[PDB]
Amino acid sequence: MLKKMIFNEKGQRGTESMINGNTTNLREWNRIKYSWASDFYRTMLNNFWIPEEISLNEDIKQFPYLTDGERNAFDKIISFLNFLDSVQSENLPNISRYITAAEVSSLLNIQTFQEEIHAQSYSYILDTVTNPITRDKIYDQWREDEHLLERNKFIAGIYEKFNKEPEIHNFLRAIMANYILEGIYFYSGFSFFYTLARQGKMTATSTIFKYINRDEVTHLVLFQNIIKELKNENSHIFTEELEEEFRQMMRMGVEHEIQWGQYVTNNEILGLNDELIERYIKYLSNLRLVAIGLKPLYPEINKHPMEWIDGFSKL
Amino acid sequence: SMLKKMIFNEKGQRGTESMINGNTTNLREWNRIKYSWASDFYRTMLNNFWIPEEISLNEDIKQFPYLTDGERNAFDKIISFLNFLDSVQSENLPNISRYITAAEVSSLLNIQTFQEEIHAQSYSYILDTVTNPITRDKIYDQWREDEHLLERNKFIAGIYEKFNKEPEIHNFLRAIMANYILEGIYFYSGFSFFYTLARQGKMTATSTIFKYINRDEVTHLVLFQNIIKELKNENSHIFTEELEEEFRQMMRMGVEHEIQWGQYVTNNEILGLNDELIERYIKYLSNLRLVAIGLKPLYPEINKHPMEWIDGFSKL
Ligand SMILES: [Fe+3]
Ligand SMILES: [Fe+3]
Ligand SMILES: [Fe+3]
Ligand SMILES: [Fe+3]
Repeated sequence: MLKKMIFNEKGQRGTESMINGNTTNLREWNRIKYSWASDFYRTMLNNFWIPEEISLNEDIKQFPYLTDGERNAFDKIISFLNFLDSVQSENLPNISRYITAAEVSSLLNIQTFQEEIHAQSYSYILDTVTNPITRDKIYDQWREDEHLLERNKFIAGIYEKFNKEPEIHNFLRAIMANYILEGIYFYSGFSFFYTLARQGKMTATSTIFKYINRDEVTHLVLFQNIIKELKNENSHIFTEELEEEFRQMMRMGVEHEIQWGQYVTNNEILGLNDELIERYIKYLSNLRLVAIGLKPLYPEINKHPMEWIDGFSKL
Repeated sequence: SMLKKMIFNEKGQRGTESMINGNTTNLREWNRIKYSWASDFYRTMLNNFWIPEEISLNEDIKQFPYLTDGERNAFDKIISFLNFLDSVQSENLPNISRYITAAEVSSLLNIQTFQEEIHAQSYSYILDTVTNPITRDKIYDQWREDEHLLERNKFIAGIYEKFNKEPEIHNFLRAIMANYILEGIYFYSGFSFFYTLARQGKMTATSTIFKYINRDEVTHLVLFQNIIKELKNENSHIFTEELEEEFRQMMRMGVEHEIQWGQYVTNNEILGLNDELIERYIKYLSNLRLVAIGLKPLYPEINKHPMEWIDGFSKL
């Protein structure tokens, strides 16, 4: 696979295909192929927010009173989410460079900016509610927790395979990895912060995560639609065995997130337990797979186990 | 012979070591940064956020059909050129950014890239609102019709593409200087056209959009000024006497190109602009730009601002 030119004077007008298309790379929003890119552009700019405009005065008073189990989950989760948002910052540009639909490149560039904002919001949280030494030991949790380090190497390793060897399948699994990250790893993290805010603790950082959650919904639909155009335009490489690979990347990611959520809560967070964490992640994976036309892994789990989250998460 | 950074580098150190070639993890940790000026730039950039479609063009819709042939000739060529500029900025910035080893600087370049996408869209919004689809597409395609416009485009894209395909440190620095020129010279020339129209009462809301773009451009300028200053300090063996002179010459040719383009599209038919005033304005700007990165001016004999009214006019 080779990367685009900066400007291709031999390109044709408009957008021809998602990948491998003969494009100029010019931004011409009234000459686009995918209808849907126009309404995502609009929705994404209207969702703009600045983390520092959200006051944390009451969370400053509550942070010293979290139990040691609640602090244990907070530190390891917020450090992991900061890792996710930073590898997205670095890899999204990587993916956009082979995408030949300028209107899609534009949306990934908006997405990249939004990730930077997310990562910054964690710096704002940690620097405001605690002192510098505690802030730095939360940032460095991966240096002292063997389990967290190996999640980082695993997730970064999929993206890194395409960074060093740009082949179609590698690109293709890289796209799926993004999707899994967006729709599974982050939604687990959100439910922790909503469950503490539901009990009255750290209310304001939970507000910040509802803004992050709102952006994440657009990131999910962006990749959902990216996968389906790619299948529509390359149906010979979307074989029965390639689609099974995606299902299995997803199973493997489910398992990791479940094992991870149980490890940092350690039956010391009131309102979550190991069984509820298991059925929530599996249920979410059923929704994510059908949205891209794949059969669910857990056909027996059809009811939402934590229905209160969807009303709570909205602004 | 530069080398691309990893997605995540487990063996990196905490904080930022250098601009390029540093042992970084790529993690975003805003309270552990080396370039303290990065913080304020983040803040400023975010507070400058705007949405092009929120500015009404209702007055420009009625005025567009009564522009002179000479005004339309200039309007069509300039806005198609500026759309090319922002488009290549949107494509090239991430290529530069991926070699930068200071995460706090990479954050800023990503914000820049996002702002460039908004700029390019602004242009779609103007053209789709003030005229009909067939005229709109003709303005988009003006580079397919006008050989001068095409060669300019190839020239500008070629500097970036020589790094894109050959990642070496000299190609990298020449590309950085190219960016600086693009933003501090080519764009400033385009702005003076739309302000000159609006000063006469024509296309006033189009000019309001360009003030927002101008505002963002100032921040992009200062960003590149600081990136260059730090690269000089940390790579002094590469920044020879001779390479600084090659930067001065890059600016010379950019100045020459922009004057001849400004003169070509206006053709002495835009009231309030003339060939000598365009000459003097571009040269005056290059003196400021070169000074700002510690280099001697090319045109020291042009010391007073030849179009002073622009500074107050461009403000919001
Ligand atoms: Fe995010
Ligand atoms: Fe995201
Ligand atoms: Fe711009
Ligand atoms: Fe710019």
